[PDB]
Amino acid sequence: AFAVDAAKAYKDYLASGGQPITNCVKMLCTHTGTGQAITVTPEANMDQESFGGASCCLYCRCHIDHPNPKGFCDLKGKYVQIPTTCANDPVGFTLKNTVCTVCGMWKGYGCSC
Amino acid sequence: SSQAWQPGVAMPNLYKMQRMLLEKCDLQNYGDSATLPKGIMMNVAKYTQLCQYLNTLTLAVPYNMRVIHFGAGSDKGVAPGTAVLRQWLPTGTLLVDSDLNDFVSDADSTLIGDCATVHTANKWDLIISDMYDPKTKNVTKENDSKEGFFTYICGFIQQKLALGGSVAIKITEHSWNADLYKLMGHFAWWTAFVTNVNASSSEAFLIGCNYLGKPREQIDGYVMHANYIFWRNTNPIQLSSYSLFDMSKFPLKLRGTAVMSLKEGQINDMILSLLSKGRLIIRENNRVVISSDVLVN
Ligand SMILES: NC[C@@H](CC[C@H](N)C(=O)O)C[C@H]1O[C@@H](n2cnc3c(N)ncnc32)[C@H](O)[C@@H]1O
Ligand SMILES: [Zn+2]
Ligand SMILES: [Zn+2]
Repeated sequence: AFAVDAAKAYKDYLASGGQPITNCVKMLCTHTGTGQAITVTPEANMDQESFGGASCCLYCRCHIDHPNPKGFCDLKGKYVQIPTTCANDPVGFTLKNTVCTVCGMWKGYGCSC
Repeated sequence: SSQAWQPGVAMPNLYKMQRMLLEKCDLQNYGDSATLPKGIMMNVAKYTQLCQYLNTLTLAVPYNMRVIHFGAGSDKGVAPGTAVLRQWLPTGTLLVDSDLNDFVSDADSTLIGDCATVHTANKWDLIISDMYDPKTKNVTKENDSKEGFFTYICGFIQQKLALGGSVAIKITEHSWNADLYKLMGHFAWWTAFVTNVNASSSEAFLIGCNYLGKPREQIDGYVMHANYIFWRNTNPIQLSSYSLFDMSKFPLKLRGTAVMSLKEGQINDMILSLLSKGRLIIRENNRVVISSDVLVN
């Protein structure tokens, strides 16, 4: 009945004044893109930075299991768009926020639905 | 220096045709660092310019393209080069990477261990190797041809590279192989490419283009590396991050290159011609199977 929760562990770490996870891989792009949250190629707009999906995944970076029966990762293999203001902690952003299902944008960021 | 707006500089043909003695490589720009865009890694910038240059060559780009990347893991634990490759390569391109040390990758599959342990059933359209031995940084001797992963790469190219396929292999002054140079003569065209961001370094990517499976040209490996060093010594390259700022044309154009299965007796000058123009790939279309050998003790 015991499971290690990294999601809470990292969130509390940040609140403790902890230095966010670094060396996320930032991609060179046109920044003219659609601005969707998770895409097959970098989609960043002017307000976003495009990162490699795997490097922004807390579970990938910490070498631990993914929180789901299949153990599937929706980051690795893809590219994630982080708002330039939040770009200092890509791992924390993807962890804390959620992707809108219908319009594919970030909830609270760029989602007009 | 008009070369500053290019992704990098390729070794001029006239330098390839010389016969030179190997000297020490003393770069005018040695120690200097190019100014990268904000928050951009060296490996991302380096790989970007490599791909930007590869777009200018003739590369076979078939559907279900197969690309393998050796030495993709960094000391940070990530795979920056793999990320650029995945971006550059057409969507759906199967990308496998490998490294000696554990790392996190965006590739379809990742093998951890010495490259000599890596085995694949099928062949490959494109091979990329950033592999570098840190022990090479220690020079206890003259500079001679290096064994190790260089030995494996030459074997992997001859056996596992599909005809018409291409390779990009990272070399430096002290990290190089004579047979790899000789193997460049088995390609329709070849060059040593130096990225503008890394221009202060003796590093270059040996690029084979459109593998013909047989030598069209006879190349002395020791002489050619001496030629490369001579070129670098007599031609200072201005550090440039310029090409990184235009990504509009970056993605690799999908040419839908034909893939055929032919016996070696079925390959004529007509087929060899199609290969040299990057209009043909010769290999099996079967499923991709890879494995890494594990020593038990
Ligand atoms: N800084 C360069 C570095 C990463 C590349 C760059 N960071 C990148 O983005 O692709 C080169 C990589 O070569 C690997 N390597 C060296 N020798 C071997 C070997 N014999 N077998 C397998 N791997 C090897 C070594 O583990 C190192 O991670
Ligand atoms: Zn993950
Ligand atoms: Zn929405």
